Amino acid sequence: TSAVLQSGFRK
Amino acid sequence: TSAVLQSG
Amino acid sequence: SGFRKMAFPSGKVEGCMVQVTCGTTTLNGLWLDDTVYCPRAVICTAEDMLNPNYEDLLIRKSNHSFLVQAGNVQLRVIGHSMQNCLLRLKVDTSNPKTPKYKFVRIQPGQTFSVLACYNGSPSGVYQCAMRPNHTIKGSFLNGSCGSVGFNIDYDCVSFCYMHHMELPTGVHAGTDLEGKFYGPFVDRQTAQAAGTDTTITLNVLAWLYAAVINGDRWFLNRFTTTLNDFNLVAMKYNYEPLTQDHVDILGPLSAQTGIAVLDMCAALKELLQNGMNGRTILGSTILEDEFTPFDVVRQCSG
Amino acid sequence: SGFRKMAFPSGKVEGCMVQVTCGTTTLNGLWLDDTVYCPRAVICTAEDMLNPNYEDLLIRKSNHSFLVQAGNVQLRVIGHSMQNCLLRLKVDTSNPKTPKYKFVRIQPGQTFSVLACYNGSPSGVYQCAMRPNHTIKGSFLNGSCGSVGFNIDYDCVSFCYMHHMELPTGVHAGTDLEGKFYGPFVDRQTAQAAGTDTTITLNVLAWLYAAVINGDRWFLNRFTTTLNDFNLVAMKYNYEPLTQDHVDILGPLSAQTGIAVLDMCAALKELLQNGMNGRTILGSTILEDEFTPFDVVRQCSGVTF
Repeated sequence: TSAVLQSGFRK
Repeated sequence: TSAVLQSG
Repeated sequence: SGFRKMAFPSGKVEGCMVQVTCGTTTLNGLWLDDTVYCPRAVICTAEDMLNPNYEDLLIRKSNHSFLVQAGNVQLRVIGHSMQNCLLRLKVDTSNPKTPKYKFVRIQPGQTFSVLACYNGSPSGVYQCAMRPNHTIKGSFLNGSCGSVGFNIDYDCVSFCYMHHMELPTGVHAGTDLEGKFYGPFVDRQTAQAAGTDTTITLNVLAWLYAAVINGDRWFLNRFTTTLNDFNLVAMKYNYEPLTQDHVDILGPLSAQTGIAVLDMCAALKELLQNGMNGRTILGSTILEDEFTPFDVVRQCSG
Repeated sequence: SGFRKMAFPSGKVEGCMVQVTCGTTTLNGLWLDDTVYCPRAVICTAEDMLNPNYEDLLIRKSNHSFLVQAGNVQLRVIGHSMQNCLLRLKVDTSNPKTPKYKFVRIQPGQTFSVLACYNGSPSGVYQCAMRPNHTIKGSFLNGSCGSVGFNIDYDCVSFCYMHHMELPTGVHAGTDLEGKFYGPFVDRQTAQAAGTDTTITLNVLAWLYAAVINGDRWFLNRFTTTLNDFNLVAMKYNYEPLTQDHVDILGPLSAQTGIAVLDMCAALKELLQNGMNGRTILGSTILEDEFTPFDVVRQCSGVTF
């Protein structure tokens, strides 16, 4: 599988 | 064998 | 994996810790606004501890008798009064670092964070649960008297515990911020011991749900069980009996993951009867019970 | 009188956490003096997270591209530069809560306190160790990017970790406060896998000493062993080979208890081949490997900050 950059979302 | 009120 | 015994950020509590001294006895105190809270034990000398008469001991004290300090600054006490096992000392300065707060009495099974302190200075923070027998398995050295247990809902600190002593069984006893003890214990060095402790069943199921939502699913089975049969088993292994109210609480966690509570009970039952035979559940090798349903929901989504 | 996973009080670090937002990408930032540190991943956009050419994405950004918030207030960025996997956003306001601090690159097996954050706001703090495979078994959800790991010395905060991503192992990878990664990981959404992990032998011994220091010493025996003979049993159980240097790190603990390191190993060797036999050490049934010799000292001596 692939890694995940754990950033967020603001809208 | 007894409770200790842990104050300094 | 991806599951840790998380404590709440202690910053807001740190800014309220102070040192309260009376005679030669010293310990921690909570400084909120213009009041300092501390265990009334501070006014007892070694001998007094065997069977103190707090009314008697307090009336012989004046404000001058209390040495409260914030770091290296003497805080002046302009009033004092006793409330159950706590002492409310009035100080002539308001603590600007005072966070939004509440005094709540938690129920056994609930979890909270402890800010271990010594001489009014922070030493470390850890998460723990209020055991069914009202005691707490803490890492409380002595002089930690006055350290507080708390929860943080948004930016509001809910103080729920104030450490008092260590029981001969090795665990710890304390009160809420109103001075009422959690458990049949008293402010006195005497023979004491909490009732029989039990594993917190509600939490273990929340934990197993945490493993499932986190990918782990090996422990599930096709078996079935009724609420009563599950309890008859659980009681054998010293687990708290599970009520309809506990299963309803596990509702959210049930919806998510799509596993019926009774079926999850069917899995735990098998677990209680067959160890894990080399397997680990969410990194652990034992059924963890210091995670409430709320905790789990918070850590896997919040 | 119970050995829990003590974390450092987190007040000092909480006063350095800020939220950083680039367009619709938001994460956590570390605010020290007039600088904010954060993962460069912030200048990433949703469709460009596989092989983002950072140098290029940064070229089309300006100070106005960054929205740095601390509470309700907005911190005006007046400069930006990249350092390895991190961005150094200069702000016009020096952080009033900056604590005395240092940036230090931690080593495998060592521990630190993590302050898990979301939207620039602190949610929880816990203990973890830098695994031998260079990863960390933590608890981070999306948005945790930017969270930092630290230790404390008297008055100094030693920032040693900034979280970046989660591996398919359910494990995590991050950088030091200089942006250099721990391990062979890169901050892109490609297929990367953690190497096989081993038990931190140094820490297990530290733990055993702690057990002894708290009066729980049934496991001790009358013999001693060699590093060779020990390592031989150790590899069976996947333990980190123990070195002479490790032995010296256990020096203080070994002197406080007066139990030679090789003596403790002989006890551990026996503890591995036989097992606890229903018995428990420090109220535990497993052999703990995430307590450094320092943590043991720290918790048993009630060190304050």
